Amino acid sequence: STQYNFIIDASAFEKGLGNIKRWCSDCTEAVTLNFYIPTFTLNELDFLQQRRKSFAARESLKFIDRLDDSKFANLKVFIEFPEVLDIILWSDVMEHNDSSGKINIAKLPKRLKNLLKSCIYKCYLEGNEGLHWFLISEDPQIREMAMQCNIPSCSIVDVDSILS
Repeated sequence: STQYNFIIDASAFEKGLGNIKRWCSDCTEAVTLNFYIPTFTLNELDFLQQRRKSFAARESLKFIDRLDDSKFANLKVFIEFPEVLDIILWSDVMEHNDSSGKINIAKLPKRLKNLLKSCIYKCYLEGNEGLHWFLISEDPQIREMAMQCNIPSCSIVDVDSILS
């Protein structure tokens, strides 16, 4: 039996909602899925739905509500408690940052710093639970900052190849 543990960003939902729904309905006793939805994702999908009139972002938020309300077979979903961001230390993110990396992590906008806090919390800190986590994203800036902080990431196509 295997379990995949994913942290899913907003761009993954906006660009790959149809793919994610298929993973959720095709998972079996042999392959179970375990999702963590950070505060970044909820806030960014709300921004996309309101400010960009994104149909896919609006549908993604409704799908996340369905996931959190209903108990799907072989699927676990956890929505981040926003107060966790005030407990996670920025110094714990900096301890995983490659200092030779070209991105100035300390100068990123607050919403991206908090996405990094959520990822580090799962990959390395109290949110780990003895599991191996991957970040799913369709945003190059996010994948590049995640790689500099040793957070493994995958595109929608990467996951589709691992699950097929």
